[PDB]
Amino acid sequence: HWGYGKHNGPEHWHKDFPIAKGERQSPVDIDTHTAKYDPSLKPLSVSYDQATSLRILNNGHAFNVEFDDSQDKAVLKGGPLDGTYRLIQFHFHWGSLDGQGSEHTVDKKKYAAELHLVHWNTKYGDFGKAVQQPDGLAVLGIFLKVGSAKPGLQKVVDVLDSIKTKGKSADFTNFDPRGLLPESLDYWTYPGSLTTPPLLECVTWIVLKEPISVSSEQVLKFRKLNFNGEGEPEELMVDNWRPAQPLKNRQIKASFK
Ligand SMILES: Cc1cccc([N+](=O)[O-])c1
Ligand SMILES: [Zn+2]
Repeated sequence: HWGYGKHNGPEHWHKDFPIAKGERQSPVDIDTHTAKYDPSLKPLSVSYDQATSLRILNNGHAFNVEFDDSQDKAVLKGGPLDGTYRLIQFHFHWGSLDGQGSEHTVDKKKYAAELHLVHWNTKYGDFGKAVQQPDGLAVLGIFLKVGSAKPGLQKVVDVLDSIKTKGKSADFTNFDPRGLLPESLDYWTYPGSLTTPPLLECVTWIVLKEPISVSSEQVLKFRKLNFNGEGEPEELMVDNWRPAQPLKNRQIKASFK
């Protein structure tokens, strides 16, 4: 099945998921010179004070930190969005080296990693229904650069030993995702897709301009994870990013001057 090897990586996904060659695929390169400032965009409203993290899972593709999405406890609103979007999970994509790992790029620059906070539109009732709608999801994307440690990331890093292989989970309560945000909420936005199969074209992307800094040590621990299951040949979970896709007939809008 699909993955990030030579034989099963991004360049193969279209055979099982033909929407991979669609009109609104993600990620994309953000050309900062052609993204136009849209004064009609609102500030983003990130309301995570009541967020309830539950569990962390190695799904064989990344690790997901999962939230209780049975009520409006951690929600994204404003920005480009109409209505209310509930946080369901976050996860990262990262590289084998610090010079690649992000999905989105900025003027062709690749960051060491990218965080995706996934939210679904409450008007559709559940996640599964939301992903069938063009405005079903809002994903907040945050770039990671290697420098100073991110204190708020360390709780995630330190549990990764317990979910080394595919299918492992661990309790992961009381984690505050506010500690993963940069100072500024300036953003770019465009319509796109999930970046993993099934690649559904259901996402309003909100990509923050300001990266967070993580330490080398932190990212090294991501790279100790495994794609494989327990007692299978070890294959390090690295380079779990889809490259930039054609922009096609889209515009990327900037919230800032
Ligand atoms: C399959 C799946 C589920 C949730 C989120 C994404 N995504 O952001 O690409 C993909
Ligand atoms: Zn992602």
